[PDB]
Amino acid sequence: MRECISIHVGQAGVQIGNACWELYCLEHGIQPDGQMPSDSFNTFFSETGAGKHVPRAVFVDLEPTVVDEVRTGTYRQLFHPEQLITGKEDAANNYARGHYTIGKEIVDLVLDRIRKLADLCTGLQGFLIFHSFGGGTGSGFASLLMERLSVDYGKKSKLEFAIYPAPQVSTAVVEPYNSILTTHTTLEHSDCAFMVDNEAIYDICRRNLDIERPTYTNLNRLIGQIVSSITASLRFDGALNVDLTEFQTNLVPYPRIHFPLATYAPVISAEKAYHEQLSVAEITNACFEPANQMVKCDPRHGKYMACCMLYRGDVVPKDVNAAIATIKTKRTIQFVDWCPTGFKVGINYQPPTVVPGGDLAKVQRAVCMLSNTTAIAEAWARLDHKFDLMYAKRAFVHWYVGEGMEEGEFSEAREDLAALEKDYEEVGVDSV
Amino acid sequence: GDKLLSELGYKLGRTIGEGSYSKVKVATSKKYKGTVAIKVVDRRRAPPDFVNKFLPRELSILRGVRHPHIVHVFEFIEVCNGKLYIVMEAAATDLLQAVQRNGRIPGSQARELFSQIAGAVRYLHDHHLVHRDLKCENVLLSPDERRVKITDFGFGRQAHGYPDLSTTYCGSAAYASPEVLLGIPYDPKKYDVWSLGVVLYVMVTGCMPFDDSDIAGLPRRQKRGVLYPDGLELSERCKSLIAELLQFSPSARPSAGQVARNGWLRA
Amino acid sequence: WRCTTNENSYSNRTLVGNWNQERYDLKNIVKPKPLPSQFGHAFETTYDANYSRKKPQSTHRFKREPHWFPGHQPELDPPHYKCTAKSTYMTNYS
Amino acid sequence: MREIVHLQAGQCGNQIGAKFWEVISDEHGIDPTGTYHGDSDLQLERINVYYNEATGGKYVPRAVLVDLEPGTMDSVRSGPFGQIFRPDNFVFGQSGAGNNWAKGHYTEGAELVDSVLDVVRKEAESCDCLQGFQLTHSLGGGTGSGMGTLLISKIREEYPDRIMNTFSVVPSPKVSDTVVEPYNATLSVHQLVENTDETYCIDNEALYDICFRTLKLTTPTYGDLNHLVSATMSGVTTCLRFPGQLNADLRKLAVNMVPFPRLHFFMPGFAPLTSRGSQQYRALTVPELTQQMFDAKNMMAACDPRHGRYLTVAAVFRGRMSMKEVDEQMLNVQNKNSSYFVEWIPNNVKTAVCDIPPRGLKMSATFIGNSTAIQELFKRISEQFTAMFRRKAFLHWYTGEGMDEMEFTEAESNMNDLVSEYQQYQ
Ligand SMILES: Nc1nc2c(ncn2[C@@H]2O[C@H](COP(=O)(O)OP(=O)(O)OP(=O)(O)O)[C@@H](O)[C@H]2O)c(=O)[nH]1
Ligand SMILES: Nc1nc2c(ncn2[C@@H]2O[C@H](COP(=O)(O)OP(=O)(O)O)[C@@H](O)[C@H]2O)c(=O)[nH]1
Ligand SMILES: [Mg+2]
Repeated sequence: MRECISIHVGQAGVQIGNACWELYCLEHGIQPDGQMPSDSFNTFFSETGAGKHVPRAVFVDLEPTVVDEVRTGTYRQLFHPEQLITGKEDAANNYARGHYTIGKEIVDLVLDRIRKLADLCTGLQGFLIFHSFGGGTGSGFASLLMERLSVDYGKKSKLEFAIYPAPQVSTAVVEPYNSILTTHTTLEHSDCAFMVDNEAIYDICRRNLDIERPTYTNLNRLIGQIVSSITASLRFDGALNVDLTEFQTNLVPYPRIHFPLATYAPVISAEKAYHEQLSVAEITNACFEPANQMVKCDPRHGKYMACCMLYRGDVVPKDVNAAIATIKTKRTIQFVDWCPTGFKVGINYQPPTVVPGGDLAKVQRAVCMLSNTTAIAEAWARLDHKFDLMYAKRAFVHWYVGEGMEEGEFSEAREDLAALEKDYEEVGVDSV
Repeated sequence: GDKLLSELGYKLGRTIGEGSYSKVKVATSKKYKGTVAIKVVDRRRAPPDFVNKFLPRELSILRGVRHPHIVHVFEFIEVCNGKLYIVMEAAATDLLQAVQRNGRIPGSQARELFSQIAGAVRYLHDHHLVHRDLKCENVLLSPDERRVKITDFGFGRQAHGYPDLSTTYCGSAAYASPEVLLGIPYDPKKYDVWSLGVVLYVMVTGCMPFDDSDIAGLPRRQKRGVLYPDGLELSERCKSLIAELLQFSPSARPSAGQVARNGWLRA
Repeated sequence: WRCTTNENSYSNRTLVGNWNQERYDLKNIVKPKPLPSQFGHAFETTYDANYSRKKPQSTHRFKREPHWFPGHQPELDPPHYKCTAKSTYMTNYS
Repeated sequence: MREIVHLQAGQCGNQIGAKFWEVISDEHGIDPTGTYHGDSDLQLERINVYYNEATGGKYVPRAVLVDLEPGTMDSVRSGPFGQIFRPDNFVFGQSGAGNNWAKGHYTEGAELVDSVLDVVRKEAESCDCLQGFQLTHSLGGGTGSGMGTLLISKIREEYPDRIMNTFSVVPSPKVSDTVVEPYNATLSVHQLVENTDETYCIDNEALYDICFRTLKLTTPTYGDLNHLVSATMSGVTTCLRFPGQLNADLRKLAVNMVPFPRLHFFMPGFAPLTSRGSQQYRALTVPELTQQMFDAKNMMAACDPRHGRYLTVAAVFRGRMSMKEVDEQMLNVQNKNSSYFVEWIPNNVKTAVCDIPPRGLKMSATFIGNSTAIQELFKRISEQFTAMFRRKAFLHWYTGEGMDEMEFTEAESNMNDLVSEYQQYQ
């Protein structure tokens, strides 16, 4: 039976893990100590001999403090001390440290824990891996465990949630480096990746939910809502259940184009939801708006390639089909010449669950959208621009050189990203 | 390139205000039932200056502020392959072309157009925003040449107060200031305040005062004292006004408050 | 430029120099003040009675706290958020 | 786990060191005796970093108190937190250096280093995982400028991987308390540039500018200027000691700071500095912190950054706050004064967040800055050394320790080269 494994890496990964597992335990009714008071949870939560449920998660970080917070938190007895793995020294925003010196001592134990938990799993559906490209840990360690995980299990789907660096705001000076040097792993070793930036969520929180001071927990809660909406088809029954492999095969047409886009609807506060009627046409017209994109890219400058819609709640296929047609017969939303059929609707039953202390208003229906489209290439091109402006002066190179990366890999990775943007253009080329 | 615009009936033609990455092509429309001027921006071919670090600044000024004698754009839309057009209102002629039609404009109608454009310049500076680009080619008039509308809001900045001074030196030498060209920090309001001086001067004199041929000698000349072409008759309060708009001291020139209310313009 | 020549530099009661900054200090606000006795009727202004009120005030001691910035006054702060705060995880995820 | 070894040298060093152990003590709420008297559990969770466990619920500093002149160690033990420093870590010389860098670095340094090297190795083997070393001293002393710079040479060989940062006191132009100031400075920074991962040049004249203008203090005693340095030290590692929304450490900031190995000189700063009257018209908001931050009067060193171009900037925030109003405002300060950051690096500013604020204060932050303006200091000291070396004045004290004259030439050789390459990046 279908099984998920969560492989969260770095501080961003473990905080997303806190959010998502809090949402999952509340959704299934699991107490923080770990018992249902009163088998959809067997995708994530496995029984013990004492009648208590444990999650299929591994949180790894090369600094101990953030995970020690969870070890001392209210969920101290929900996770295992074994699935929480810490490092005495961290990468400190250095892909070389994250990939060749500190990752070597611990990739074996990480693989051991993953192997044990996969052995616990009977039918393993796949891997969801949560990390960030800016962080040295979340880039280098994730890349090396990616390299080893593919050769340990070639056939299992390896889906990536990752925090893309935002176009104007960043939290480092040397993050474009690690962003570039993780693209090799994320290109040759990922079947589909879900880069998000925090700036678009900041705009969404200012823009829809009226909250004028969100902290990291609010963006983390939105990402947790995204992943729950993704996996709702596995977890609960529905009319059109869409597991991982369906939407991955119908979102990836070419091996080197596996970079779709997340979108959620509806995102609105209680005060605003009390006055606004919500329908399938409402939420899908909200989905097809550039102002609601979780990345700073305008798809009016890009060519839609494949859209996967996940409806959830009191949804009716009539409303879905009328929605899809009232998306198709509009000139502002364009579709590529070789993709006349371009939509992937899956239907679930269970309406979204609102967490206390949350921000999202309780709604009866929701929709998630995963759109492969070509407008994303401009972000890689901007990252190329900043990488070239750094490499021309050869800044910060000595750290990597002394840690044990050869400098020609920098030029190789620049060439790789150039090839990727070139073949994105090649796919955008018309088929007449 | 133009397929999305062709679906909306936007077959433009009539190239006015030609440029590498900006044109003023007259268009035809079906929704607005008439003609619109189209301004193109090439987001990839053009340099980053326009494309990044200044692009939202220009477009936000083209989004929010409303006034009778300013730009009033209808919408911004674009064809997919990485371009940028601008759907702007009806336009007739900028001021330099109309100047050359007769050589100059007599003072009676001139103070009429100047009171209109000085009246417009009041409104820009009250809203904590600056233009830093005023030029006869960007002073777009009416078909009957009785109204003014400045355009090319390309150097906007959220200017607030004196304690912070602008460091960016952006300006064409024909309508420039030494504090732009002599490399000293300046008050953003005062640089625009002088942009009226050359605009008023060129429109009536028929020639700009100094010589935009040498970058270095122009400030040294500019302290000689501004001189008007011989045979041209103006008003004494306007002889003053040009002298208090082209003087070397930064803040000795009148600000927007006094440039608003002048004796000759009120007359 | 260390603008300090030969100058006044005497007691703050005269109210000269940075006397105001001297009054705004812990020792000055814990200094007691006698209550007026015989005489004092002559030494009075219009503002003393017409536009202001004067009453006797009780002086108190202070609590000891870990001062950070040399002119710290943690005594005269509101009696909350003075204790150790909590992590955002402990205030959101409980 | 991330342990840290507290090194000291110089009379300046010991008093700042004594005041720093005052500041991080109440943070962990540890009394003069040695017992924890705080309240919150988090406040005693991370005590292993600076303190070492002792029997009876007692904690002792990971301290190394060294000075050649024995007079000052009498003052430290007699302070308020005097009887917390372990007497074995009071390794002391028998005579002074007389403001001579030569005697402290070669002659009288050579005997006391072994005892200093004894205690620091025991401290190194006490901890499982040391983050790195740090030392406070004066480049204008005889011991700290001397023996301390001898110490920092030896540990780099013994522990190359460990980070060193020196909160180091730089001479001032007008407040000049010694005539042999340049020779020690020119002979100690030459040791810094080769063996230092990050430098903090703190100036006592600039500290006098804070009290006179920002806080309006009429009688600034040394215990005040020593507090501000101690405030900077705790603000560097507050994200290390406590959980945060986006955690960081000495390593994350150091990698985020050194573009080329010769440029590791920084200007520190402290955010919430208000006079006694200023509490009445104020509202604690992140806008009020950042405006105070980048304004040049706030700076802890003797150079206007307006005359230079900022290369890299780090701000370690402390307390409970939202992210974007920081994030918008470091974007805001980037965009507006675009002339003063370099153009070949985008996003020059680094941000770190710690949840726990300083005690009795709602919100605070610490600013570490790399800019071109630090070169304006090094040309000034080079100006004043050469005018005295060119007459070979005062020289016989230094040549009386057997040292040659080429090292004088070689020391100035690096400084002129250092300002040469530093000018190229403007
Ligand atoms: N959206 C979101 N992003 C986060 C969160 N926490 C960290 N990040 C991102 O993570 C990036 C830095 O990586 P970190 O996780 O902090 O550090 P790391 O990945 O462990 O790598 P090292 O610093 O070397 O240990 C920042 O740029 C943030 O954008 C979070 O809670 N939410
Ligand atoms: N800021 C500050 N500086 C101090 C303090 N005590 C001494 N100094 C400085 O230290 C310098 C002299 O250092 P010195 O005692 O010779 O160091 P040593 O020879 O290594 O012991 C003087 O220039 C003082 O300015 C202090 O408490 N605070
Ligand atoms: Mg990290």
